[PDB]
Amino acid sequence: ASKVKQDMPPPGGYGPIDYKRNLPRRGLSGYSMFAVGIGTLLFGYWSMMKWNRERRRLQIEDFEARIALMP
Amino acid sequence: KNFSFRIDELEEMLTNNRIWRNRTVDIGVVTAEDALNYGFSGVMLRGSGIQWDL
Repeated sequence: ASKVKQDMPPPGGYGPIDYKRNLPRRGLSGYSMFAVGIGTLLFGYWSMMKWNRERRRLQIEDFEARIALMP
Repeated sequence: KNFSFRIDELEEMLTNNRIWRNRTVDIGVVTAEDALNYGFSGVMLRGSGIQWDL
C-alpha cells in the first residue's frame, strides 16, 4: 500500500549555493581622494583669509574708538 | 544559502583591517620542517605551505 517516505532532496536537486568570497571595491582613485582633500583645504584657506581680514578691520575700528575715548 | 554573506561580513571586518593585520602578520612563523617534526597537523601544516589533507 504505502510507499517509502523519508527525507530526500526535491527532484532536480537544490539551487546553487554561493560560496566564493565577495568583497566588492567601492571605488575611488587615490588621485581623486587627494584632490578632494586639497580642494576642501584650499576652500577653507580662502574663507579664513577673507574672514580674518574682516576681523582685522573690525579690531582696528574698535581700537580707533578706544583712542578717541582715551583723553 | 545565506552563510557566504556572513563569511563576507566577517572578512570585511577582519581581512583588510590594518590593526588586525599588524596583530597577525609574521606572528608565530613556523617552517615546514619544524611543523612536521613537532607533530603538527591541519592548518598548522597547511599554513606553512605543506600540501596535506586527510
